Amino acid sequence: LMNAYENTQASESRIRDTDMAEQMTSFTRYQILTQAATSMLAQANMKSQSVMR
Amino acid sequence: LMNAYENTQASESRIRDTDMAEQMTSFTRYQILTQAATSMLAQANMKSQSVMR
Amino acid sequence: LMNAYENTQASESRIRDTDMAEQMTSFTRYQILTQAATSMLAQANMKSQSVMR
Amino acid sequence: GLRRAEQNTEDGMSLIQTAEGYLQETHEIVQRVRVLAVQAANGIYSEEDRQQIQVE
Repeated sequence: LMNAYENTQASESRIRDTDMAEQMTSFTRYQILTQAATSMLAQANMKSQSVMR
Repeated sequence: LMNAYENTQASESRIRDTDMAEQMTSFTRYQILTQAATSMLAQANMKSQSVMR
Repeated sequence: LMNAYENTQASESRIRDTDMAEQMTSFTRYQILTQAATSMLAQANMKSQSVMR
Repeated sequence: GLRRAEQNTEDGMSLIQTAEGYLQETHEIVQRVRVLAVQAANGIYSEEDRQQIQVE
């Protein structure tokens, strides 16, 4: 029973528990793209005033 | 029988039992490689943050 | 064979294994050049505003 | 291969170790025959006595 307790946990872990190291890889990537969009968002607004003169 | 039992038991353990001197070296070999990639991982998370200018 | 095992294991490490001392400095050099060149690319783009007079 | 061929030698000596282990008692018994043959070849024993040696 102990032998199956470990083996059952190993298979259940591999589908439910996340890979904290890889999950950081895609979290940091998408976090930066938020900054890029917010930066380009401000400059797209500054595009408007080119004809107010 | 005891003499023959000794010889086969000695022959048996040399196939099954592990060598602590040999295995501790290889165990530390991977543990070092575990820290190097993990430490260098944060470099990549900060790799592309510098083109935000 | 154990003596012969010592030679071949060391032989490969002289060809395949990395040199941590060499690469850590070389890692910083390539990062330094990119960080310095990053501002230069920003210098060129802002340069063209001089003709706005 | 060098690591593997050593373990093949590691159990290679094990096979010879067990083979000699059985021959140890084989040597002992033939000596037990040797000592009894000295006793049997005397000139004081009867056929009833000498056959009891043949029993062993």
